[PDB]
Amino acid sequence: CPLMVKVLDAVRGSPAINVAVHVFRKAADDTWEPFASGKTSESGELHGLTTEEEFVEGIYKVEIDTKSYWKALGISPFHEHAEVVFTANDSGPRRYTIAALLSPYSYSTTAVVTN
Amino acid sequence: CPLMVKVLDAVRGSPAINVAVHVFRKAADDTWEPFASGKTSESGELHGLTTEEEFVEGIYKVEIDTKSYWKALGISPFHEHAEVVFTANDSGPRRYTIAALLSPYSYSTTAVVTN
Amino acid sequence: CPLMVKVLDAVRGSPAINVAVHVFRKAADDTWEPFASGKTSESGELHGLTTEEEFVEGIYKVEIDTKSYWKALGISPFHEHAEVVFTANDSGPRRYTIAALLSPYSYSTTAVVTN
Amino acid sequence: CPLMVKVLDAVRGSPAINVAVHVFRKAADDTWEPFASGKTSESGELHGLTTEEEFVEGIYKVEIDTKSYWKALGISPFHEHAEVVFTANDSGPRRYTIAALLSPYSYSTTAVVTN
Ligand SMILES: O=c1c(-c2ccc(O)cc2)coc2cc(O)cc(O)c12
Ligand SMILES: O=c1c(-c2ccc(O)cc2)coc2cc(O)cc(O)c12
Repeated sequence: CPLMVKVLDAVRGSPAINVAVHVFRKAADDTWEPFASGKTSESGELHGLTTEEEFVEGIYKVEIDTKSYWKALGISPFHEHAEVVFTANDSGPRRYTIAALLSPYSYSTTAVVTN
Repeated sequence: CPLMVKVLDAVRGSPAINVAVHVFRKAADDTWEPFASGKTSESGELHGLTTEEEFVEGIYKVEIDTKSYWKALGISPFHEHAEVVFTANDSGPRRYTIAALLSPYSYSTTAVVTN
Repeated sequence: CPLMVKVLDAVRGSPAINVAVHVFRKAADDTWEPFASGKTSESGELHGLTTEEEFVEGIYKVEIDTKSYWKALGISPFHEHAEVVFTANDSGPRRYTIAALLSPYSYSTTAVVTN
Repeated sequence: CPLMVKVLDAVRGSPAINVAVHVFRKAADDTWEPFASGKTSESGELHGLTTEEEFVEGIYKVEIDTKSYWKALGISPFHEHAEVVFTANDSGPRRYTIAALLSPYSYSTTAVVTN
């Protein structure tokens, strides 16, 4: 698992469950092309998006459908989604955890990069 | 003024109005002594807590009554308050803005230090 | 003004000065069209992006060039930028403050919506 | 494990390792009495602070020594520490994760409450 996504809910104090997540990689004509997707589990985690072989250096976008999440809970949200855009670099072996903390009118995102 | 507190509500996307704020200063005997207090305004800001003459070097505590805020909106929050503890003016007089962003189960705090 | 952007540096405890900000609006053909741009001031604020006449209903994107900011301070950051995407003015004209708090491997964004 | 603490570093994009954490419970004379402590592991986590039998309803404080952490990395910090103060309540079976995201001049904390 070179890439994992974890989503938390700051209103309820819980994992954010069944949140749709899409991953894109930047193409040479500088358009975004779909790469991987899924929904967060009961622990708010999304595992198995990609493999070591496929996850090469490049520019990636992780888009989290926060609007549909808040809509399901009956709470008015501000953002259309949360986008996280980064360059993946080989130095040594790497694992990426993209964590997002969600509120209706705010979100925070951090990258935890290990190995 | 040397010390200002600004509080935001991450659920409503608004200033957090009428929030109680209590400031304490550490004495020589290592106890917390009452220093200043007030309520946030319509803009979520609290000005005029202290003066340049009064705000000497020391360790200060700013305690924001987040629990009473959430409860008056019908929400039972996780935290009792948001507490910020810091050493002030140790390389000379500065101006401090203490900002807090509030959610029922989470908060962030930042300091902007100038001059 | 209808739209203001404020950027803070969580490492230095200061406004984030000279930060590039680009605003886009979604067209009928679903592409992003350039709307407005500017640089944050000494206070980390960007005022005067648009007017009440120009800032109609739609989906907007605010892209903050966080990478160039960190690089000029000698830090190689994780994210390419901080991107905020939202529907504006759909229940009538409002005033929007978009705040971003920056760290090399993390950022938070909040909206304060009034009037 | 009814109570776990997890600490992240927003400057380096990593677990915050070897951070001292102290837990207190509020006594009837309203003084803070030490309860449990330890240091975060290589994954930034602190497990085994207490047991189901000992962790009764009450008011608790978790104090994270953020200042010593930043000092070890050679970076000037603002806060003396991060304090998280909450009421533990029995409803159904509960697990508490107190997560903290650290920057030199800012911190965020969230509670993830499960089972
Ligand atoms: O710090 C903030 C924040 C802010 C943003 C993100 C956070 O995590 C915390 C506070 C929001 O609006 C402001 C508005 C201000 O006028 C001054 C500020 O310092 C802030
Ligand atoms: O809460 C977080 C955060 C996190 C993210 C943003 C914040 O503002 C605060 C914490 C990051 O990684 C985690 C990773 C975890 O396994 C559990 C968590 O609760 C978190």
